[PDB]
Amino acid sequence: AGSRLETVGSIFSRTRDLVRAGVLKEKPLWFDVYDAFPPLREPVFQRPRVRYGKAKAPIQDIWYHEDRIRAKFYSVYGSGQRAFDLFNPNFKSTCQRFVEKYTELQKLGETDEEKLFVETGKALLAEGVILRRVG
Amino acid sequence: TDFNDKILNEPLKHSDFFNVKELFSVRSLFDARVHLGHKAGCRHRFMEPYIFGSRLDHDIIDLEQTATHLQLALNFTAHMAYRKGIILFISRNRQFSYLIENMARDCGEYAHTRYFRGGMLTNARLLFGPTVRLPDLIIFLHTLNNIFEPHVAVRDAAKMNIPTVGIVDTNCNPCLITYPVPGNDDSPLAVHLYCRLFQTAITRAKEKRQQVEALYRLQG
Amino acid sequence: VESFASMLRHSPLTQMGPAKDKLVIGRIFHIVENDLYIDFGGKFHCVCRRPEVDGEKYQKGTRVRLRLLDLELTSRFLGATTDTTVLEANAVLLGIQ
Amino acid sequence: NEDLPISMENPYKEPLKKCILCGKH
Amino acid sequence: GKATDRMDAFRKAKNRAVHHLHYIERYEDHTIFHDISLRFKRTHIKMKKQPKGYGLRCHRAIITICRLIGIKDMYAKVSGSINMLS
Amino acid sequence: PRQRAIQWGEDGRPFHYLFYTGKQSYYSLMHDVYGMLLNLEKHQSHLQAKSGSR
Ligand SMILES: [Zn+2]
Ligand SMILES: [Zn+2]
Repeated sequence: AGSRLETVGSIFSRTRDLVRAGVLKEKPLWFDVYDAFPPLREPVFQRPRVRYGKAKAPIQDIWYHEDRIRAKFYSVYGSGQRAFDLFNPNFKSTCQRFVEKYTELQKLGETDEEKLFVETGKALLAEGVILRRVG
Repeated sequence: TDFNDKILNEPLKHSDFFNVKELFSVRSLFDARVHLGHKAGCRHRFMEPYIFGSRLDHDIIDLEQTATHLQLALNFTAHMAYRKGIILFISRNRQFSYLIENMARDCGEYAHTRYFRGGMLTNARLLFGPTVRLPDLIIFLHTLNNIFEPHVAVRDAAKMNIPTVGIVDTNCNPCLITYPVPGNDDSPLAVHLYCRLFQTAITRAKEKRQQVEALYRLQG
Repeated sequence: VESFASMLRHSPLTQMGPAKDKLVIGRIFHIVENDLYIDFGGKFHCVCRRPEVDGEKYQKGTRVRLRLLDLELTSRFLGATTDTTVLEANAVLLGIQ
Repeated sequence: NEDLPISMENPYKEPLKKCILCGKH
Repeated sequence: GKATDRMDAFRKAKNRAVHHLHYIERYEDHTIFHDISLRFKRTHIKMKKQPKGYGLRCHRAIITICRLIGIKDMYAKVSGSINMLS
Repeated sequence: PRQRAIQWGEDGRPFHYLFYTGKQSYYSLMHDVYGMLLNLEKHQSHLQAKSGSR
């Protein structure tokens, strides 16, 4: 329609300068819709680069103590007899029940992790669910 | 006619005239598998402040700024179709090419999930005829096609001064998109959400046009 | 009062932990008279061929069992700035339900 | 509120495989 | 532009130039704002700021394009390679 | 020869849904036959669950 230079920058400033000039005697409708509700970042053209040297990605990860608890559970026992149902948003599997029992027993006041682990194991064994572990 | 232009600029003063806040929920976006992403090696460069964190080499797209940029994009596409706009769904993907084309036919829109040739929207003077009204809005539900390369329609849109509201994931180039929003676009149950939200936006833009046609028709 | 961290802290994908030898249930959504595309959940889905036993039993909407390996499963090459994505999970099938 | 991600030791890491004669002379 | 005949090449150049336009901000429509010292390939171009009481001590093509834009008072300096397109 | 009719009016909106893609009738027929194929697949699935010319 107007200027065909997309490598300069955003289209808003280019259209504004083109209308302000005098060659295009027509105010676009999308321009009005844009200036009526401005977003948060102008769509400027930035040439991508490649990281080198000590430049890394400043993106932190997500870890908690429940991850370590589940790791220890999988290292000791393994996979449970119940199948994970990803269709249910609030699906309480064996690992979730195990970590909930672990944290509700830790909220009491003990310092030894092996005692808490064996207590949670005996509790889940005497409750009703029988985890068919390996020999 | 000044009355025809004054009635169109009236809802622009409202921060949310179409009321696009109750269309989604903070909990509904979690059940639709939106915060999911690819691995850590396929992550694009321009995709760092849009990721909350990683979960075993799996980036998690934060839904805080996602819903912020989503409402600014739905409101932009609402006023376009309200003033007799033309949208176009350009998403070259061989998985949901049937659902996208039917939603534009039931609502009277335009879709394009086929192969993109060359002189379509750019060389429209020697292909479709003399003067052809180019679409002033292109919706990119799937920016990357079936070859993992930025499509040419987003590059030619900024050439002819045409905005583009696309759905960028984590391996695209959200630079020429005027209204980007980080979100997954590869899950089966997720793409059905964005395709339905765009359908509800038509039911509040062109169907709501009749509410203002009776105000000007009282005089003649 | 619900924020963002509490939504994914109790998410099943964060409760399962690693995706290595995990019993997961899936459904069937599309059959190409040869493959059984199992959609157990997540971003991608699993793929598997028709077994010799119970061929007619597995139809559209059959709940089976999977071992659940890598969700995306990608790997970079020699002279490649980025790695490709196969959009497949490939999990070993166990039994019925 | 207190559910923020904490960068710790990164679990889910099994002991690396050693040689068949590393523990012997 | 690039063609075989002179008139056809001129027509193609005009048709390709009428679609490629830019915009340059000017101070009082005679001289640019601040001084810029940039380079392109092997063409080191450098210009300064001159008031209304000054001529045009720039290159022939530079003076031509600045008159086409609207610049009437400017002093530039080029060094290195002597290329038109660059 | 059969002249190509005009698909756009005074407003500028084309009369066909799949017009901004070069081929319109061919892609419409492709969409129709794909819809017929998926309808036949659904009918075959329902039947399995509820058990000269050129
Ligand atoms: Zn894509
Ligand atoms: Zn050794």
